[PDB]
Amino acid sequence: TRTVFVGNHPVQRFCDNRIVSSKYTLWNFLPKNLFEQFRRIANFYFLIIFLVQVTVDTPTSPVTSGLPLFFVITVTAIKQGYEDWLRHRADNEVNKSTVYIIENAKRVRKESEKIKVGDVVEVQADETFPCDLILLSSCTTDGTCYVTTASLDGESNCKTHYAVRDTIALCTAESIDTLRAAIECEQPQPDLYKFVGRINIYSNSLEAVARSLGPENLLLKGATLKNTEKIYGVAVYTGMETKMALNYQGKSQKRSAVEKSINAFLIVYLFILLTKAAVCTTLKYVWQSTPYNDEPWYNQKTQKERETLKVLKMFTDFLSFMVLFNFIIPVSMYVTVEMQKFLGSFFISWDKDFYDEEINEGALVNTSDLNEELGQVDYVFTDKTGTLTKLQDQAAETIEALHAAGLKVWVLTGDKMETAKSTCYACRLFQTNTELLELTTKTIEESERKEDRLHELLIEYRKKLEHQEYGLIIDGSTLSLILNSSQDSSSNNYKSIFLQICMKCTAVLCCRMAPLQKAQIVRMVKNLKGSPITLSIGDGANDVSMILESHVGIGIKGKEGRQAARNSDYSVPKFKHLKKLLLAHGHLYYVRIAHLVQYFFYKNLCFILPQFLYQFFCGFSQQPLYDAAYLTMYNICFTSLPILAYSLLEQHINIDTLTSDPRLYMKISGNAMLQLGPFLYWTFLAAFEGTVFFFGTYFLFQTASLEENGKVYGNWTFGTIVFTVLVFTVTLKLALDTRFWTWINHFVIWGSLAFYVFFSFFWGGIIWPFLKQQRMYFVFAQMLSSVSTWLAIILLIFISLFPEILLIVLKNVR
Amino acid sequence: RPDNTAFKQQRLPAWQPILTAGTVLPIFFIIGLIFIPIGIGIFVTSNNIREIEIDYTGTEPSSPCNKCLSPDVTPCFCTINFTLEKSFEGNVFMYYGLSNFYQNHRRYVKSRDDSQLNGDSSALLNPSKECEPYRRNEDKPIAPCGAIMNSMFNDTLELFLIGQDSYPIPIALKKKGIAWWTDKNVKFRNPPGGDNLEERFKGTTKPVNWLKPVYMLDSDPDNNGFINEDFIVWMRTAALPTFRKLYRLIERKSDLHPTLPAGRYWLNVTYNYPVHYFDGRKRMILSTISWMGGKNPFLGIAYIAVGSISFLLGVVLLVINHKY
Ligand SMILES: CCCCCCCCCCCCCCCCCC(=O)OC[C@H](COP(=O)(O)OC[C@H](N)C(=O)O)OC(=O)CCCCCCCCCCCCCCCCC
Ligand SMILES: *[C@@H]1O[C@H](CO)[C@@H](O)[C@H](O)[C@H]1NC(C)=O
Ligand SMILES: OC[C@H]1OC[C@@H](O)[C@@H](O)[C@@H]1O
Ligand SMILES: [Mg+2]
Repeated sequence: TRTVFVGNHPVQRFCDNRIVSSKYTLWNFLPKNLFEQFRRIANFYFLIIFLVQVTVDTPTSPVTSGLPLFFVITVTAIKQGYEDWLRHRADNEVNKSTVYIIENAKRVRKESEKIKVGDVVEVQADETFPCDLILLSSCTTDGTCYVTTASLDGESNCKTHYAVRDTIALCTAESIDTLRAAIECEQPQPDLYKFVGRINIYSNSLEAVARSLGPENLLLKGATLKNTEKIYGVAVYTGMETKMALNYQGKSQKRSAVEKSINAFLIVYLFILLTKAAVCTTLKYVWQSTPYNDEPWYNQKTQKERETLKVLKMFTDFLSFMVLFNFIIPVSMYVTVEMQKFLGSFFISWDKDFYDEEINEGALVNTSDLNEELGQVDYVFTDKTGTLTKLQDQAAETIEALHAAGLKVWVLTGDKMETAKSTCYACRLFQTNTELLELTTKTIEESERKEDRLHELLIEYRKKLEHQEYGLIIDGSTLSLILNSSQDSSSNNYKSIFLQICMKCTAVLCCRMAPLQKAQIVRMVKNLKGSPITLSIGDGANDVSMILESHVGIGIKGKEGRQAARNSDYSVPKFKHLKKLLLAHGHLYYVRIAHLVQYFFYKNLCFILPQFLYQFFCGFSQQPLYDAAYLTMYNICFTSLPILAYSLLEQHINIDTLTSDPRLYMKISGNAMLQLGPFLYWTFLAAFEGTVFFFGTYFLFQTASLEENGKVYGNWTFGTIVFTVLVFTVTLKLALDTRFWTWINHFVIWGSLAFYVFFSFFWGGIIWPFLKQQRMYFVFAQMLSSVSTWLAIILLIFISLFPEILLIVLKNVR
Repeated sequence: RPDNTAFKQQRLPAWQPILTAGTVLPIFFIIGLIFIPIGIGIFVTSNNIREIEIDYTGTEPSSPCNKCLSPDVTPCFCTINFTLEKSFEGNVFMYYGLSNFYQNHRRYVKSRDDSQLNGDSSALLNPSKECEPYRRNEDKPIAPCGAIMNSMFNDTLELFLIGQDSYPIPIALKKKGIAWWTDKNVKFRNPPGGDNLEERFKGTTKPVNWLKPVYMLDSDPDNNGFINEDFIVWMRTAALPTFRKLYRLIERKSDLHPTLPAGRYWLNVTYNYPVHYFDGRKRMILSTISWMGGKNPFLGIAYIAVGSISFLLGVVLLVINHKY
């Protein structure tokens, strides 16, 4: 029970009036961001491979793993810290606002963040309240003001609050100074409808007048003040304690369904890498078991390397293959997954189909980390008053596209039951011939009578019936019996029976739903038998708890307030703009990053397979097949652009034919591209190709001469014939998967094949003084000086693209 | 907004190719039609090439070159008779091969000083540290440091033709011209300056296993040190455990007579290089070449097995998609 003083003067333990819609502060950014970075199995593996390389002495330097790691972690930290600095500016244009105050017989004008509990604020018509005021007087007599909390509890009507009879006659800011009162309130609670306080205005001689307060006097925060000149409140709750800010649930870490697949792919490539490094060490020491298979008198060991303990070289030999095959687990796919996530979130801001003339602004992007999971939603938990409403422009022809695409639209509101049921009847969510299963408080006026009907309409009424035949209707009173009272009775769990009628009905409508009961519905559905990607598109301050609880929460830039367009991930200034955000922007955003992660493991398993098969023809001595300038340039220079320019400006279904046709959305639904069927085709097509690059060059090198002058090649011409077949095969495997050939896909696909052929002809061809090796001097200009090496490179590029081509003739018919 | 450009609105003009099944059937046929005439053109070429490889590593009690698998007095000697039933027509190329010899070994491939073999005045005296074991002896820096240069192949293979008389006529082998033009005239250079090569190597020593220093490899000022063909050819690692390295070449005669007339030949070798310690073979290989290289039937039987699996898959996929 806090005691607040009227004029903040006598007749400090309170929070500060401030809004925090961001995640990181300035102190807990690194401790909190890094932890979010190491949820990726590749940032953890490469921090262990770097920590072992700094405590033991290995033939490799700690810069092979530390340099990439400390670049992926500072690239995804400048974007996560910049995208969250903009959320520090959205709250800056609201906290640093203007709100006047009767400080000392003078109408001071502080900011909306410098208000302290116990100072007489004043609000003007149409001005929302900055904090939880307590009406002390209204301009007019009768001490009554009209407030509309259409954003706090979905109710659109005008509520009428009362003043304090002891101060109805106080105005002009000069009498408010002669007011000595003590307000004993209740500690801030989220009930939103209860309140208990006391006022004990102290007169000069003696006055114990105690006009007890109530919910009729408290003027909440976020409720507009309509039809009144001005008022004179006395702040009591001051932000983060206001009843509006106690119904926020708390930010969490949102990661799409593709960021969870990159970790299921990184766990089968962590066993493909510990089986390579372990099959090459189990064999490297049965091979060396012969006395003349190590130290064969033509290469002898140094005195140092001869004394090393054999039990420590079995470990540094293993750890030396992992570092040789560690390209299999790409950490250059995180520098491209974030460069594409940041530069692709601009197509939602730049879209002109999201521009609202009468508010003069378009879509928003609060986070780019979920672009790819807009095209993967299964449930959409909308709001009624303000977002669906008289219906809006196309809030009924948009619910027909969300039902044709296979989505399930639930209307979670906070208004009346039937009044809401009407505006969902109106929106054509409950058609005329749709058997309504009403679980409201109008049919369940008991505690046990619910069970007598819960299974009376599922075990015998719903399954024994289809789509439009039945639709549900619930409340906030009844839904508390199914949730709270049903956490003990587990013989036949209510929540189990109930949660079967919801996944069997066309659409559901929940009325009188508190701000923290729309987050329990979004949580019940997030757990049932899978991981249904849930969306939540609201517009007020009661839809901020179901927007922080869904997989991707949209927010509407409405008129009431922007409390949901700040705690959301995106923000369209209309509900009808959701058909183009999911159907046309989530279908492209997903198919672009689902093909960038399929092609980033393929890309690198064709690279390191021809280098693991070499160890059988070397002495298992972990000798790289390729040059050293070719290993590092592959993932960054030779193969990095063609896939970037694809994941950014490639539309495999025209963007004008997936907005109209809404059934192409269920083609990709369920993580179609990153499943186990498409994964076993990119992994087996990369072990079939990586085996054709090597064993197609191993059979070509049985000639004793590959040119007309009878000259022999070394091991660096063997490695650039397997690297030239490799670059043309992984670059022409994307030129075959491309359906949108912009002028930027013509310049990076043929400009990356004309750069490997120009860099090679240039890197080799000069005696570089700064190098200590000069081993690739003319390995490329001579490799291409033989006719048998051309006919052999154009036959291994076709034997490798035969699967990808035969699949185009079979899969592309019927 | 006023940013409704073709790029920002995702409406850049594109190509959008529809790779259907009805315009890919003429592919499997245009391929199988230009791969069978190739696989057949480069498969008869790989057959007209004449080649003979005689093994002389001993390891056999009835092997002429077995009397010095472990000789008491060096140098050894051994003659081996082969028979050319069909004379060699063009200019032939004499090789030498080695099995179980891992020149592509991490601890071996990296055992050279590429800046020292390039005429660097400073590297000649203080060689690198990668050629460590063979980097210094007698407190002096080995001139060709490393293992790749210390284990140079040093057998002396000579050929003779047993003419109509019992006396054999030795065929002339051409030594110079067997190393990449680039890595002999550019990449392999002698030390910086001097008149005679015996000086440029002052503070250097000869490799441990060699008999004569690098400035006495050959009596040809352009084939003497660091540019010796036999040396430049050995220093190019093999990429596999069984390799061939060009040794000599037998220019074709100005007349029309063959380069190696059919008959009985003598291959008398000075057995110096021990290759049995590690179960390695050692052979000689004569051969003629063609635009394609040597005798390898992989490209021949690979262009037909890929140009004739298409011509078929192009038909089946034209009879199954022909029902409709
Ligand atoms: C110039 C010659 C160099 C010769 C070097 C010879 C000596 C090498 C010694 C080797 C020891 C280590 C040296 C330092 C290593 C640097 C590593 C580095 O900078 O990583 C930066 C990252 C990651 O790289 P990675 O190759 O994917 O390796 C990851 C792997 N897991 C690993 O173990 O390490 O990579 C990325 O961050 C990916 C960036 C993707 C975005 C695309 C950028 C485009 C760049 C420009 C492309 C030009 C293309 C031209 C096109 C022509 C016009 C069309
Ligand atoms: C070739 O080898 C034979 C083996 O009898 C030996 O006389 C000599 O080294 C060579 N013979 C001639 C005639 O040059
Ligand atoms: O037998 C092993 C040989 O090692 C090197 C050689 O120069 C001699 O010192 C010695 O005879
Ligand atoms: Mg609302």
